[PDB]
Amino acid sequence: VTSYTLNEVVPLKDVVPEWVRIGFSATTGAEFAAQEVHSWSFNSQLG
Amino acid sequence: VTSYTLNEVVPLKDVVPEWVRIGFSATTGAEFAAQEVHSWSFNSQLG
Amino acid sequence: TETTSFSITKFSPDQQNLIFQGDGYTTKGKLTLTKAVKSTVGRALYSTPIHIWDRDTGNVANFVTSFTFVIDAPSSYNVADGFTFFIAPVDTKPQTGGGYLGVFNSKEYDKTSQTVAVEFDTFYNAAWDPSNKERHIGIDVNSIKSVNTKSWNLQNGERANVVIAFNAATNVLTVTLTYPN
Amino acid sequence: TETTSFSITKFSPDQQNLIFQGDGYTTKGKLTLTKAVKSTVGRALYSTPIHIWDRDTGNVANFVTSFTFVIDAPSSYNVADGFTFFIAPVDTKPQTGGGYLGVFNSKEYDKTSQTVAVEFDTFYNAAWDPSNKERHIGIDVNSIKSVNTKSWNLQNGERANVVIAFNAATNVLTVTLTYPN
Ligand SMILES: OC[C@H]1O[C@H](O)[C@H](O)[C@@H](O)[C@@H]1O
Ligand SMILES: OC[C@H]1O[C@H](O)[C@H](O)[C@@H](O)[C@@H]1O
Ligand SMILES: [Ca+2]
Ligand SMILES: [Ca+2]
Ligand SMILES: [Mn+2]
Ligand SMILES: [Mn+2]
Repeated sequence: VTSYTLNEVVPLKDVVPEWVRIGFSATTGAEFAAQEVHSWSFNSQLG
Repeated sequence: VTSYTLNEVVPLKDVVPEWVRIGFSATTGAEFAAQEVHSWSFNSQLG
Repeated sequence: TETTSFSITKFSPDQQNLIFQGDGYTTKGKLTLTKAVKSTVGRALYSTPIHIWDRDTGNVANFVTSFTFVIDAPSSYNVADGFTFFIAPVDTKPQTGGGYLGVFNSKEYDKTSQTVAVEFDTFYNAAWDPSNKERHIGIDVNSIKSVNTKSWNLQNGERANVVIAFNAATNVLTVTLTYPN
Repeated sequence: TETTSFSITKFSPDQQNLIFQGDGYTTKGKLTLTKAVKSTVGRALYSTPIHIWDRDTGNVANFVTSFTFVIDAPSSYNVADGFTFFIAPVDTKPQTGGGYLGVFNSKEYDKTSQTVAVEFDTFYNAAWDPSNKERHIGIDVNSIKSVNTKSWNLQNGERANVVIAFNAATNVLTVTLTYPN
Protein backbone atom coordinates (compact mmCIF):
# COMPACT_ATOMS: atom_id res chain seq x y z
CA VAL A 1 0.00 0.00 0.00
CA THR A 2 1.38 3.25 -1.22
CA SER A 3 -0.16 6.44 0.09
CA TYR A 4 0.53 10.12 -0.66
CA THR A 5 -0.98 13.07 1.43
CA LEU A 6 -1.03 16.73 0.55
CA ASN A 7 -2.72 19.56 2.53
CA GLU A 8 -3.17 23.29 2.51
CA VAL A 9 -5.29 26.09 3.87
CA VAL A 10 -7.93 27.20 1.39
CA PRO A 11 -10.39 29.91 2.48
CA LEU A 12 -13.46 28.61 0.77
CA LYS A 13 -15.88 31.42 1.81
CA ASP A 14 -13.82 33.82 -0.22
CA VAL A 15 -13.03 31.79 -3.37
CA VAL A 16 -16.41 30.29 -4.17
CA PRO A 17 -20.16 31.36 -4.20
CA GLU A 18 -22.52 30.20 -1.49
CA TRP A 19 -24.01 27.54 -3.84
CA VAL A 20 -21.65 25.37 -5.98
CA ARG A 21 -21.78 22.26 -8.12
CA ILE A 22 -19.08 19.46 -7.59
CA GLY A 23 -17.66 17.02 -10.20
CA PHE A 24 -14.83 15.51 -12.09
CA SER A 25 -12.63 16.73 -15.03
CA ALA A 26 -10.13 15.20 -17.50
CA THR A 27 -8.32 16.07 -20.74
CA THR A 28 -5.91 14.77 -23.32
CA GLY A 29 -3.93 16.56 -26.02
CA ALA A 30 -0.93 15.49 -28.06
CA GLU A 31 -0.37 12.65 -25.73
CA PHE A 32 -3.44 10.89 -24.03
CA ALA A 33 -4.95 8.20 -21.69
CA ALA A 34 -8.30 6.87 -20.58
CA GLN A 35 -9.53 8.25 -17.19
CA GLU A 36 -12.42 6.55 -15.35
CA VAL A 37 -14.30 6.72 -12.03
CA HIS A 38 -15.42 3.51 -10.61
CA SER A 39 -17.23 4.83 -7.43
CA TRP A 40 -18.06 8.18 -5.80
CA SER A 41 -19.52 9.18 -2.44
CA PHE A 42 -19.98 12.58 -0.73
CA ASN A 43 -21.32 14.08 2.55
CA SER A 44 -21.41 17.68 3.82
CA GLN A 45 -23.05 19.28 6.83
CA LEU A 46 -23.52 23.07 6.86
CA GLY A 47 -24.56 24.77 10.03
CA VAL B 1 -48.98 12.76 22.58
CA THR B 2 -51.51 11.76 20.02
CA SER B 3 -50.42 9.44 17.25
CA TYR B 4 -52.26 8.00 14.22
CA THR B 5 -50.81 5.16 11.97
CA LEU B 6 -52.05 4.03 8.60
CA ASN B 7 -50.46 1.38 6.31
CA GLU B 8 -51.01 -0.39 3.05
CA VAL B 9 -49.30 -2.41 0.37
CA VAL B 10 -48.33 -0.28 -2.60
CA PRO B 11 -46.40 -1.94 -5.46
CA LEU B 12 -44.13 0.91 -6.34
CA LYS B 13 -42.29 -0.78 -9.28
CA ASP B 14 -45.55 -0.85 -11.16
CA VAL B 15 -47.05 2.58 -10.35
CA VAL B 16 -44.07 4.85 -10.85
CA PRO B 17 -41.09 5.27 -13.33
CA GLU B 18 -37.60 4.23 -12.34
CA TRP B 19 -36.62 7.90 -11.68
CA VAL B 20 -39.03 10.17 -9.71
CA ARG B 21 -39.04 13.55 -8.02
CA ILE B 22 -40.46 13.86 -4.38
CA GLY B 23 -42.19 16.90 -2.77
CA PHE B 24 -45.08 18.52 -1.05
CA SER B 25 -48.54 19.75 -2.25
CA ALA B 26 -51.37 21.94 -0.88
CA THR B 27 -54.54 23.70 -2.07
CA THR B 28 -57.40 25.88 -0.96
CA GLY B 29 -60.71 26.70 -2.62
CA ALA B 30 -63.91 28.16 -1.25
CA GLU B 31 -62.71 27.55 2.21
CA PHE B 32 -58.88 27.82 3.00
CA ALA B 33 -55.89 27.66 5.48
CA ALA B 34 -52.18 28.26 5.57
CA GLN B 35 -50.02 25.08 5.21
CA GLU B 36 -46.30 25.16 6.09
CA VAL B 37 -43.29 22.82 6.42
CA HIS B 38 -40.91 23.57 9.13
CA SER B 39 -38.33 20.74 8.50
CA TRP B 40 -37.76 17.89 6.01
CA SER B 41 -35.33 14.99 5.85
CA PHE B 42 -35.05 11.96 3.51
CA ASN B 43 -32.88 8.83 2.96
CA SER B 44 -33.17 5.98 0.45
CA GLN B 45 -30.87 3.10 -0.41
CA LEU B 46 -31.40 1.25 -3.71
CA GLY B 47 -29.58 -1.96 -4.34
CA THR C 1 -25.68 0.63 -4.63
CA GLU C 2 -26.71 4.19 -4.75
CA THR C 3 -27.87 5.89 -1.69
CA THR C 4 -29.08 9.39 -1.11
CA SER C 5 -29.95 11.52 1.85
CA PHE C 6 -30.75 15.06 3.11
CA SER C 7 -32.07 17.22 5.87
CA ILE C 8 -33.07 20.90 5.85
CA THR C 9 -34.04 22.02 9.50
CA LYS C 10 -34.51 25.65 8.38
CA PHE C 11 -35.14 27.02 5.00
CA SER C 12 -33.10 29.56 3.29
CA PRO C 13 -34.45 32.47 1.23
CA ASP C 14 -32.94 30.91 -1.85
CA GLN C 15 -33.23 27.23 -1.40
CA GLN C 16 -31.54 26.41 -4.58
CA ASN C 17 -32.03 22.69 -4.16
CA LEU C 18 -35.86 23.03 -4.31
CA ILE C 19 -38.33 23.60 -7.16
CA PHE C 20 -41.22 25.82 -6.42
CA GLN C 21 -44.53 25.60 -8.19
CA GLY C 22 -47.65 27.70 -7.90
CA ASP C 23 -47.61 29.58 -4.60
CA GLY C 24 -44.73 27.93 -2.78
CA TYR C 25 -41.95 30.08 -1.31
CA THR C 26 -39.58 30.29 1.78
CA THR C 27 -39.94 32.90 4.48
CA LYS C 28 -38.84 33.01 7.98
CA GLY C 29 -36.96 29.75 7.67
CA LYS C 30 -40.24 27.94 6.76
CA LEU C 31 -41.47 26.59 3.50
CA THR C 32 -44.89 27.98 2.85
CA LEU C 33 -47.11 26.47 0.28
CA THR C 34 -50.46 28.30 0.48
CA LYS C 35 -51.09 31.40 2.55
CA ALA C 36 -54.74 31.56 4.06
CA VAL C 37 -56.26 32.81 0.67
CA LYS C 38 -59.00 31.52 -1.40
CA SER C 39 -58.34 29.18 -4.25
CA THR C 40 -54.62 28.66 -4.58
CA VAL C 41 -52.23 25.75 -5.13
CA GLY C 42 -48.65 25.45 -3.61
CA ARG C 43 -46.12 22.70 -4.60
CA ALA C 44 -42.38 22.33 -3.71
CA LEU C 45 -40.18 19.51 -5.08
CA TYR C 46 -36.64 18.39 -4.04
CA SER C 47 -34.75 18.84 -7.44
CA THR C 48 -32.37 15.72 -7.67
CA PRO C 49 -34.08 12.77 -9.41
CA ILE C 50 -34.38 9.90 -6.93
CA HIS C 51 -33.75 6.48 -8.45
CA ILE C 52 -36.58 4.42 -7.00
CA TRP C 53 -35.99 1.19 -8.91
CA ASP C 54 -33.98 -0.58 -11.62
CA ARG C 55 -34.87 -2.22 -15.12
CA ASP C 56 -31.66 -4.26 -14.98
CA THR C 57 -31.70 -5.73 -11.45
CA GLY C 58 -35.41 -5.37 -10.86
CA ASN C 59 -34.61 -3.89 -7.39
CA VAL C 60 -36.73 -1.42 -5.59
CA ALA C 61 -35.49 1.09 -3.10
CA ASN C 62 -36.25 1.22 0.62
CA PHE C 63 -36.83 4.79 1.82
CA VAL C 64 -38.03 7.00 4.66
CA THR C 65 -38.83 10.66 5.01
CA SER C 66 -39.90 12.73 8.07
CA PHE C 67 -41.21 16.24 8.29
CA THR C 68 -43.06 18.80 10.44
CA PHE C 69 -45.99 20.97 9.34
CA VAL C 70 -48.91 22.95 10.62
CA ILE C 71 -52.13 23.93 9.10
CA ASP C 72 -53.47 27.21 10.29
CA ALA C 73 -57.08 27.86 9.87
CA PRO C 74 -59.15 30.87 10.77
CA SER C 75 -61.32 28.48 12.91
CA SER C 76 -62.19 24.84 12.91
CA TYR C 77 -65.30 24.97 10.50
CA ASN C 78 -63.71 26.82 7.79
CA VAL C 79 -60.64 24.59 7.02
CA ALA C 80 -59.71 23.64 3.44
CA ASP C 81 -58.07 21.96 1.55
CA GLY C 82 -55.30 19.66 2.45
CA PHE C 83 -51.67 18.85 2.19
CA THR C 84 -49.78 15.96 0.43
CA PHE C 85 -46.41 14.40 0.32
CA PHE C 86 -46.03 12.68 -3.07
CA ILE C 87 -43.70 10.66 -5.32
CA ALA C 88 -44.19 11.60 -9.08
CA PRO C 89 -42.57 11.55 -12.52
CA VAL C 90 -39.68 13.83 -12.84
CA ASP C 91 -41.37 16.46 -14.96
CA THR C 92 -44.31 16.80 -12.62
CA LYS C 93 -46.39 19.90 -12.79
CA PRO C 94 -49.42 20.98 -10.60
CA GLN C 95 -52.61 19.26 -11.55
CA THR C 96 -56.12 20.14 -10.42
CA GLY C 97 -56.58 22.23 -7.38
CA GLY C 98 -59.08 22.48 -4.56
CA GLY C 99 -60.22 18.98 -3.29
CA TYR C 100 -57.86 17.28 -5.89
CA LEU C 101 -55.01 18.79 -3.81
CA GLY C 102 -52.79 19.75 -6.72
CA VAL C 103 -51.74 16.23 -7.62
CA PHE C 104 -54.70 14.54 -9.39
CA ASN C 105 -57.54 15.15 -11.79
CA SER C 106 -60.29 12.47 -11.14
CA LYS C 107 -61.32 9.81 -8.71
CA GLU C 108 -61.14 7.32 -11.54
CA TYR C 109 -57.88 5.32 -11.49
CA ASP C 110 -55.62 6.91 -14.14
CA LYS C 111 -52.60 4.86 -14.96
CA THR C 112 -50.87 7.74 -16.73
CA SER C 113 -50.72 9.53 -13.48
CA GLN C 114 -47.83 7.65 -12.06
CA THR C 115 -48.26 9.41 -8.67
CA VAL C 116 -48.36 8.00 -5.12
CA ALA C 117 -49.63 10.60 -2.67
CA VAL C 118 -50.12 10.46 1.08
CA GLU C 119 -52.75 13.08 2.08
CA PHE C 120 -53.91 15.02 5.08
CA ASP C 121 -57.41 15.95 3.95
CA THR C 122 -59.24 18.67 5.79
CA PHE C 123 -62.35 18.91 3.74
CA TYR C 124 -65.04 16.41 2.65
CA ASN C 125 -65.60 16.16 -1.01
CA ALA C 126 -68.72 14.25 -0.96
CA ALA C 127 -68.05 12.65 -4.31
CA TRP C 128 -64.95 10.55 -3.11
CA ASP C 129 -64.04 11.28 0.47
CA PRO C 130 -65.20 8.89 3.27
CA SER C 131 -68.87 9.09 3.91
CA ASN C 132 -68.15 9.49 7.75
CA LYS C 133 -67.29 13.18 6.91
CA GLU C 134 -64.17 13.14 8.97
CA ARG C 135 -60.77 14.54 8.46
CA HIS C 136 -58.38 11.83 7.47
CA ILE C 137 -54.97 10.60 6.55
CA GLY C 138 -55.20 8.69 3.21
CA ILE C 139 -52.87 6.70 0.82
CA ASP C 140 -53.85 7.28 -2.86
CA VAL C 141 -52.52 5.69 -5.96
CA ASN C 142 -53.31 7.13 -9.40
CA SER C 143 -56.59 8.68 -8.20
CA ILE C 144 -57.97 11.25 -5.72
CA LYS C 145 -59.95 8.38 -4.09
CA SER C 146 -57.77 6.95 -1.28
CA VAL C 147 -57.29 3.22 -1.42
CA ASN C 148 -57.18 3.43 2.37
CA THR C 149 -57.81 6.02 5.09
CA LYS C 150 -57.60 6.82 8.83
CA SER C 151 -59.63 9.65 10.47
CA TRP C 152 -57.49 12.20 12.36
CA ASN C 153 -58.41 15.26 14.36
CA LEU C 154 -56.86 18.35 12.93
CA GLN C 155 -55.28 20.32 15.82
CA ASN C 156 -55.46 23.72 14.06
CA GLY C 157 -52.21 25.51 14.51
CA GLU C 158 -50.10 22.65 16.11
CA ARG C 159 -46.96 21.05 14.74
CA ALA C 160 -47.41 17.65 13.53
CA ASN C 161 -44.42 15.25 13.18
CA VAL C 162 -44.84 12.86 10.26
CA VAL C 163 -42.59 9.84 9.33
CA ILE C 164 -43.32 7.90 6.07
CA ALA C 165 -41.41 4.66 5.39
CA PHE C 166 -41.60 2.22 2.51
CA ASN C 167 -40.18 -1.28 2.69
CA ALA C 168 -39.16 -2.86 -0.49
CA ALA C 169 -39.23 -6.54 0.63
CA THR C 170 -42.80 -6.23 1.73
CA ASN C 171 -44.17 -3.51 -0.47
CA VAL C 172 -45.66 -1.83 2.50
CA LEU C 173 -45.90 1.91 2.77
CA THR C 174 -46.61 3.24 6.32
CA VAL C 175 -47.56 6.70 7.64
CA THR C 176 -47.59 7.80 11.33
CA LEU C 177 -48.57 11.33 12.48
CA THR C 178 -47.80 12.67 16.03
CA TYR C 179 -49.16 15.58 17.92
CA PRO C 180 -47.18 16.74 20.98
CA ASN C 181 -50.18 16.94 23.28
CA THR D 1 -28.73 22.70 9.45
CA GLU D 2 -28.78 21.24 6.03
CA THR D 3 -26.90 18.15 5.32
CA THR D 4 -26.49 16.19 2.15
CA SER D 5 -25.01 12.89 1.16
CA PHE D 6 -24.68 10.25 -1.62
CA SER D 7 -22.91 7.21 -2.89
CA ILE D 8 -22.97 5.59 -6.35
CA THR D 9 -20.87 2.27 -6.29
CA LYS D 10 -21.84 1.46 -9.90
CA PHE D 11 -23.06 3.69 -12.58
CA SER D 12 -26.20 3.28 -14.46
CA PRO D 13 -26.62 3.84 -18.21
CA ASP D 14 -28.85 6.79 -17.47
CA GLN D 15 -27.48 8.37 -14.38
CA GLN D 16 -30.09 10.98 -14.21
CA ASN D 17 -28.55 12.65 -11.20
CA LEU D 18 -25.36 13.56 -13.16
CA ILE D 19 -24.56 16.24 -15.75
CA PHE D 20 -22.29 15.22 -18.52
CA GLN D 21 -20.10 17.63 -20.41
CA GLY D 22 -17.79 17.10 -23.34
CA ASP D 23 -16.91 13.42 -23.61
CA GLY D 24 -18.23 12.04 -20.35
CA TYR D 25 -20.56 9.03 -20.38
CA THR D 26 -21.38 5.79 -18.38
CA THR D 27 -20.58 2.32 -19.64
CA LYS D 28 -20.09 -0.89 -17.93
CA GLY D 29 -21.04 0.56 -14.58
CA LYS D 30 -18.11 3.06 -14.82
CA LEU D 31 -18.08 6.74 -15.47
CA THR D 32 -15.73 7.43 -18.31
CA LEU D 33 -14.49 10.87 -18.99
CA THR D 34 -11.96 10.60 -21.83
CA LYS D 35 -11.31 7.47 -23.86
CA ALA D 36 -7.53 7.08 -24.95
CA VAL D 37 -7.96 9.61 -27.91
CA LYS D 38 -6.12 12.65 -28.81
CA SER D 39 -7.31 16.03 -27.69
CA THR D 40 -10.56 15.64 -25.81
CA VAL D 41 -12.14 16.97 -22.62
CA GLY D 42 -14.55 14.97 -20.28
CA ARG D 43 -16.47 16.56 -17.32
CA ALA D 44 -19.26 15.07 -15.11
CA LEU D 45 -21.04 17.08 -12.38
CA TYR D 46 -23.41 15.91 -9.57
CA SER D 47 -26.60 18.00 -10.44
CA THR D 48 -27.99 19.18 -6.95
CA PRO D 49 -26.49 22.55 -5.91
CA ILE D 50 -24.46 22.05 -2.73
CA HIS D 51 -24.79 24.89 -0.23
CA ILE D 52 -21.19 25.46 0.82
CA TRP D 53 -21.70 28.53 2.99
CA ASP D 54 -24.15 31.16 4.27
CA ARG D 55 -24.44 35.10 3.91
CA ASP D 56 -26.67 35.22 6.98
CA THR D 57 -24.77 33.07 9.53
CA GLY D 58 -21.38 33.34 7.89
CA ASN D 59 -20.99 29.53 8.34
CA VAL D 60 -19.00 27.32 6.10
CA ALA D 61 -19.66 23.68 5.51
CA ASN D 62 -17.45 20.74 6.50
CA PHE D 63 -17.34 18.09 3.77
CA VAL D 64 -15.66 14.92 2.53
CA THR D 65 -15.74 12.96 -0.68
CA SER D 66 -14.03 9.67 -1.67
CA PHE D 67 -13.68 8.01 -5.03
CA THR D 68 -11.80 5.41 -7.09
CA PHE D 69 -10.26 5.94 -10.53
CA VAL D 70 -7.67 4.61 -12.91
CA ILE D 71 -5.75 6.17 -15.65
CA ASP D 72 -4.91 3.86 -18.47
CA ALA D 73 -2.12 4.78 -20.68
CA PRO D 74 -0.69 3.02 -23.69
CA SER D 75 2.71 3.02 -21.83
CA SER D 76 4.38 5.10 -19.20
CA TYR D 77 6.04 7.80 -21.54
CA ASN D 78 3.05 8.69 -23.42
CA VAL D 79 0.61 9.69 -20.59
CA ALA D 80 -1.48 12.87 -20.78
CA ASP D 81 -3.28 14.88 -19.43
CA GLY D 82 -4.73 14.61 -16.01
CA PHE D 83 -7.80 14.34 -13.92
CA THR D 84 -9.46 16.78 -11.42
CA PHE D 85 -12.05 16.81 -8.75
CA PHE D 86 -13.39 20.39 -8.47
CA ILE D 87 -15.86 22.68 -6.68
CA ALA D 88 -17.25 25.42 -9.09
CA PRO D 89 -20.11 27.87 -9.68
CA VAL D 90 -23.33 26.23 -10.46
CA ASP D 91 -23.42 27.07 -14.14
CA THR D 92 -19.95 25.70 -14.77
CA LYS D 93 -18.99 24.79 -18.26
CA PRO D 94 -15.70 23.19 -19.60
CA GLN D 95 -12.89 25.66 -19.90
CA THR D 96 -9.57 25.16 -21.67
CA GLY D 97 -8.42 21.71 -22.42
CA GLY D 98 -5.11 19.89 -22.61
CA GLY D 99 -2.71 20.92 -19.73
CA TYR D 100 -5.43 23.34 -18.33
CA LEU D 101 -7.42 20.13 -17.57
CA GLY D 102 -10.82 21.48 -18.53
CA VAL D 103 -11.23 23.75 -15.54
CA PHE D 104 -8.97 26.82 -16.07
CA ASN D 105 -7.67 29.20 -18.69
CA SER D 106 -4.32 30.72 -17.40
CA LYS D 107 -1.73 30.33 -14.72
CA GLU D 108 -2.46 33.89 -13.68
CA TYR D 109 -4.77 34.05 -10.63
CA ASP D 110 -8.26 34.85 -12.00
CA LYS D 111 -10.71 35.81 -9.35
CA THR D 112 -13.70 35.36 -11.66
CA SER D 113 -12.90 31.73 -11.83
CA GLN D 114 -14.35 30.80 -8.52
CA THR D 115 -12.98 27.22 -8.86
CA VAL D 116 -11.05 25.05 -6.38
CA ALA D 117 -9.56 22.03 -8.13
CA VAL D 118 -7.51 19.14 -6.79
CA GLU D 119 -5.46 17.64 -9.67
CA PHE D 120 -3.67 14.48 -10.62
CA ASP D 121 -1.33 15.81 -13.29
CA THR D 122 0.36 13.37 -15.60
CA PHE D 123 2.14 15.71 -17.89
CA TYR D 124 4.64 18.56 -17.39
CA ASN D 125 3.65 21.84 -18.81
CA ALA D 126 6.87 23.56 -18.54
CA ALA D 127 5.28 26.96 -18.22
CA TRP D 128 3.61 26.26 -14.73
CA ASP D 129 4.15 22.72 -13.58
CA PRO D 130 6.95 21.93 -11.03
CA SER D 131 10.36 22.22 -12.50
CA ASN D 132 11.26 18.68 -11.06
CA LYS D 133 9.22 17.27 -14.06
CA GLU D 134 7.38 14.81 -11.92
CA ARG D 135 3.85 13.66 -11.83
CA HIS D 136 2.04 15.26 -8.97
CA ILE D 137 -1.02 15.79 -6.86
CA GLY D 138 -1.74 19.56 -6.66
CA ILE D 139 -4.27 21.96 -4.95
CA ASP D 140 -5.13 24.94 -7.25
CA VAL D 141 -7.19 27.97 -6.57
CA ASN D 142 -8.32 30.25 -9.39
CA SER D 143 -5.35 29.30 -11.60
CA ILE D 144 -3.75 26.30 -13.35
CA LYS D 145 -0.61 26.92 -11.20
CA SER D 146 -0.96 24.80 -8.04
CA VAL D 147 -0.50 26.69 -4.82
CA ASN D 148 0.95 23.44 -3.49
CA THR D 149 2.00 20.04 -4.85
CA LYS D 150 3.19 16.50 -4.00
CA SER D 151 4.94 14.22 -6.56
CA TRP D 152 3.23 10.83 -7.03
CA ASN D 153 4.11 7.85 -9.18
CA LEU D 154 1.38 7.06 -11.61
CA GLN D 155 0.73 3.28 -11.46
CA ASN D 156 -0.71 3.04 -15.00
CA GLY D 157 -3.80 0.93 -14.93
CA GLU D 158 -4.25 0.55 -11.07
CA ARG D 159 -7.16 1.71 -8.95
CA ALA D 160 -6.42 4.55 -6.80
CA ASN D 161 -8.56 5.31 -3.70
CA VAL D 162 -8.83 9.03 -3.03
CA VAL D 163 -10.42 10.78 0.04
CA ILE D 164 -10.69 14.63 0.09
CA ALA D 165 -11.82 16.36 3.31
CA PHE D 166 -12.25 20.03 4.13
CA ASN D 167 -12.54 21.31 7.68
CA ALA D 168 -14.37 24.47 8.19
CA ALA D 169 -12.91 25.45 11.62
CA THR D 170 -9.41 25.29 10.27
CA ASN D 171 -9.84 26.05 6.62
CA VAL D 172 -7.71 23.12 5.74
CA LEU D 173 -8.32 21.05 2.67
CA THR D 174 -6.54 17.63 2.63
CA VAL D 175 -6.02 15.02 -0.12
CA THR D 176 -4.71 11.43 0.38
CA LEU D 177 -4.26 8.93 -2.50
CA THR D 178 -3.77 5.14 -1.93
CA TYR D 179 -2.52 2.43 -4.17
CA PRO D 180 -3.24 -1.17 -3.13
CA ASN D 181 0.29 -2.41 -3.67
O1 LIG E 1 -1.12 16.05 -24.31
C1 LIG E 1 -0.18 16.91 -23.67
C2 LIG E 1 -0.16 18.44 -24.17
O2 LIG E 1 -0.56 18.48 -25.58
C3 LIG E 1 -0.69 19.73 -26.32
O3 LIG E 1 0.61 20.38 -26.48
C4 LIG E 1 -1.55 20.73 -25.49
O4 LIG E 1 -1.35 22.03 -26.05
C5 LIG E 1 -1.05 20.78 -23.99
O5 LIG E 1 -1.78 21.70 -23.16
C6 LIG E 1 -1.08 19.38 -23.40
O6 LIG E 1 -0.67 19.47 -22.07
O1 LIG F 1 -62.31 24.84 -0.37
C1 LIG F 1 -63.07 23.63 -0.43
C2 LIG F 1 -63.69 23.26 -1.87
O2 LIG F 1 -63.95 24.50 -2.61
C3 LIG F 1 -64.46 24.50 -3.97
O3 LIG F 1 -65.83 23.97 -4.02
C4 LIG F 1 -63.62 23.53 -4.85
O4 LIG F 1 -64.35 23.27 -6.04
C5 LIG F 1 -63.43 22.14 -4.10
O5 LIG F 1 -62.67 21.17 -4.84
C6 LIG F 1 -62.79 22.38 -2.73
O6 LIG F 1 -62.62 21.13 -2.13
CA1 LIG G 1 -60.91 16.49 -0.03
CA1 LIG H 1 -0.10 19.69 -16.73
MN1 LIG I 1 -59.56 12.46 0.80
MN1 LIG J 1 0.09 20.72 -12.53
